[PDB]
Amino acid sequence: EPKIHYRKDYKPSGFIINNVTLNINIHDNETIVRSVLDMDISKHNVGEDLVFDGVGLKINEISINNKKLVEGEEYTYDNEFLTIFSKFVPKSKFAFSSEVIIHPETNYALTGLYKSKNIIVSQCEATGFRRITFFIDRPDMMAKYDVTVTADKEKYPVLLSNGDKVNEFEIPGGRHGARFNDPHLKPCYLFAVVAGDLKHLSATYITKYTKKKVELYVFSEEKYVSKLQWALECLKKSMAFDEDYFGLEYDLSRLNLVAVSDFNVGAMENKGLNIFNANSLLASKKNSIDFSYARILTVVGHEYFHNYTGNRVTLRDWFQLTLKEGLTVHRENLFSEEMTKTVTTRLSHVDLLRSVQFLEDSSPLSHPIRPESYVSMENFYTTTVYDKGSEVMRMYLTILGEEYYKKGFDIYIKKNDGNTATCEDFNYAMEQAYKMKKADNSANLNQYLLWFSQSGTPHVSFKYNYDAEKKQYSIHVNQYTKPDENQKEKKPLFIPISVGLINPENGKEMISQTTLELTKESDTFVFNNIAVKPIPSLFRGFSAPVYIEDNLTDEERILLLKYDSDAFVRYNSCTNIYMKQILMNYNEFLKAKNEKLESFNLTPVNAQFIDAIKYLLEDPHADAGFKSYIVSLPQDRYIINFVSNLDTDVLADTKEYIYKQIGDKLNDVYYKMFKSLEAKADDLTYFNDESHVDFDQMNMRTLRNTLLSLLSKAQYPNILNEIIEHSKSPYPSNWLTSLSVSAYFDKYFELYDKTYKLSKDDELLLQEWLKTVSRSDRKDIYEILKKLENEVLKDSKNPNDIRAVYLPFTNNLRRFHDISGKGYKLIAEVITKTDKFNPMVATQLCEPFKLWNKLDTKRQELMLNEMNTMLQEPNISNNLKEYLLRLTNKL
Ligand SMILES: [NH3+][C@H]1CCc2cccc(-c3ccccc3)c2CC1(O)O
Ligand code: NA
Ligand code: NA
Ligand SMILES: [Zn+2]
Repeated sequence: EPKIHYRKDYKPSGFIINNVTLNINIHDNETIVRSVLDMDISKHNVGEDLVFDGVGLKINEISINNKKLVEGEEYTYDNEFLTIFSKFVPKSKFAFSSEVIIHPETNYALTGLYKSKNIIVSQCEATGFRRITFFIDRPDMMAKYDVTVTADKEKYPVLLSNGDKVNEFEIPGGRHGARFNDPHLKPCYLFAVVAGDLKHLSATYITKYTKKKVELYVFSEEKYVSKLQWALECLKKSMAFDEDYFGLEYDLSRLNLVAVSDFNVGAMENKGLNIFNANSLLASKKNSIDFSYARILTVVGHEYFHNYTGNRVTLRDWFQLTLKEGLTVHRENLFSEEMTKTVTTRLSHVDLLRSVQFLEDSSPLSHPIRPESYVSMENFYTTTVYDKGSEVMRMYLTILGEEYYKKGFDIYIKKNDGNTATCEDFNYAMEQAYKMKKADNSANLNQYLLWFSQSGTPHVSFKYNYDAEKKQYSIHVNQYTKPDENQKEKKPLFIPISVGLINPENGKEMISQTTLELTKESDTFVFNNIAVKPIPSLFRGFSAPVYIEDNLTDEERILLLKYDSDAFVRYNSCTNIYMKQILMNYNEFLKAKNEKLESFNLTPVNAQFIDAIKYLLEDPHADAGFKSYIVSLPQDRYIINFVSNLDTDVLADTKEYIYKQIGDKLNDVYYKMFKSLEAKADDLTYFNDESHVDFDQMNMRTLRNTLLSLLSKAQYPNILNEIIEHSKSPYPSNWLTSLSVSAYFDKYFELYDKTYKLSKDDELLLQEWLKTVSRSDRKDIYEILKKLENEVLKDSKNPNDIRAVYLPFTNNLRRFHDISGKGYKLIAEVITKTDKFNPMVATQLCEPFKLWNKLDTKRQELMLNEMNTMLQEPNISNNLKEYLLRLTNKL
């Protein structure tokens, strides 16, 4: 083979597009798109043919400077590229015009212009604008847009495109139109249009410094207008945060957010017209689970922060994607951490990175955050680009500190405003701030660029020495990145290591927290006036995206878990104790399986560790959010990073043993806490207020729901009574948990029907119910999936429905990885079926295959057979074919 684009090959276009004037005329069975491109010849032109991207368009006519061009003689069109022969391309400013027909009403791939229920909506990132009209569809082609939309007024009373609405007009035959002018130069991936019978809430915002009045609108279909308020509040918070932290003010008189039901991704930052998966915009406390609130906060914030990091400064080319995505995720993380004031925001992000992203980075799909090549750029909207990218963007803040970070960021945003940029431009701006901080104009960040170009997760390991006579402590540090298919030689990175030192006798800090800068393969950091042997607190806040090998004893880790100040180090110390136990018991079960032993031993869980868990849980003044992290074992996708040829049944046995060891000691504690937390966790303050969320209270419910799961799996005496009462709670997080945990009881199908009836009248709540069933720990899960298919999912093409039914189930370690391969077969069937109408979502459904080469060799073969069968399917999409060829080491 397919067509591969390479980062090194970037060259500017020989053409310029200065203005785009669109007329989009929507009818029931066709949409007519007329477009005039005011174009010119660039200084790079060498007399080449004029080639436009245009995919699946039906040409009515195309013209240059008022004369229609003729197919064969002056142009060719192959359904992908329109080529105008150079002998017919003007040598100076010219107008290119075209009229094409498209069909949003049958566009089930949700790229370009499409119909979502009764809403017409676009999605153009990355390369979708070419599915609407002809363009040089790449992000360095920046232009100004004048867009007119017309439609039946009864069906489509609300018409939106980017920018100021400059005219509204009636049209004979029951139609109407609206015209928009977007004064900000933009690439075409930021174009959007919406038409629908939309309802809204609105507010007026006044910017902090320029005192500009901004009208804020949030839109949904009529049925769900009551679910729009939290999004509007989140938008106001986002605007204030960008003003307060970054000095950045919104730059149009109006900002619209729109929820649609059918959306391939979370949302999209189209200028002045952000469009969202409804599941990331709409919520209400009676019809959404708790996690919806942080999700909406994240996604609204993310899309708002793109207004500068992506829109006002955009991308030279798609290889720079992390420049807007890593940076915008980092901005949203700062925002969400400040808004929630919990440990959950940061720890949740780290947990996702160290599971999903670390898995990706050790898989055949491993790439640097700035990739070197692609076929379908939609396959590179990855956790690597977004989440490792965000950690790389966060490390600049750790290295520079807040003052100089803000200085460097403002250099970047000012210098590149209204223009494209590259990752090097960001590093240059940060380097200017670095020279200031170090008071050294010879200092540079050249080594830092390796975070953009080098793939793989570094491993950072430690050795310690304490001289009690000298009161001198040394931390010897080593870094190593495993060679991979991107680099045979790996180089040392600039790794910032935020550290403290804890006195094990009293739990107190012994030094001012300090950031060590490891730039060599190894280094020794010495500390004087250390009065007693400390326990080091390493990588506070998770200060670099690495595998941490602390070389601490479990006794030392327990002391950090109890007494350290840093939430991440406490949680990581607990994680490391669990991992040591998991690897040991896994090996014991594995040997017993392989050697067909009739009897054998298992290493018990450390009793002092269990005591420490009890100590933390029983502390009435300790944080409920943190507590939920310590009672759960690490995620399977984290564990797999530390085991080769992983047998998933052996791992399931391992985790069950460990959980039962701890529960045998702590179940009475868990039950007492589950009961004692009820009053505050389930208090109804703010239940009618969609402008305020108590994130601490939410973490109390999370803790209760985590404990209830543990007690239910343990068959704690009479816990079904608590489950049934829990099913009567007003909070969906609780009553959906009651379904999950009832899987271990004969009441499961009673609660299945009860909660279905509570969910079925709200589209998003029903999707949450589907996820709850899909992830239920049921021995009959395969028959339950068939029931969902036949009774609820049916023929839906809504990505939220399909993903809800199948993805949670793929994380069922015992069932999805059944040694028959039946789970691999089931999901591959869904992938192949979905690829015939939505290649992006089909490729998303491939997620469970990413770890194929980490499993035992029998499961490797079963997964490879299904992947190779998918690759043989006629008319497989480029998206899915690229993904599977790369994943199977063919590309
Ligand atoms: N520019 C777009 C591209 C699409 C895309 C793809 C994958 C993930 C995400 C996303 C990340 C965090 C929160 C919400 C959505 C997005 C949204 C986006 O805005 O980055
Ligand atoms: Na439907
Ligand atoms: Na639907
Ligand atoms: Zn983004």
